[PDB]
Amino acid sequence: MADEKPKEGVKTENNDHINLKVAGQDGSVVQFKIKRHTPLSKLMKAYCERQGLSMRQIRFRFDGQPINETDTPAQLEMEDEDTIDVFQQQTGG
Repeated sequence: MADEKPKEGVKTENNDHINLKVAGQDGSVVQFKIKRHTPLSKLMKAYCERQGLSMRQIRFRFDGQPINETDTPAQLEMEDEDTIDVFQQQTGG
């Protein structure tokens, strides 16, 4: 899936995508890489696949505020190698 290959002349700031982490309520954390313009949809699924749980049964919050899969890591301008808190709330079902 590393089919991203620009013939650009990047010299000063060689950056593209950043690393993120998701801490689960179980005390485990996953380390992954996501692009700035890449939707959290893949993020939520990535962690879900790793931990072996349902994304519909969990929630993601960052910096005190909640984030939906429809948001991007650039939308709130998070830092590289930052972490997101995950909690699994079964309420009413």
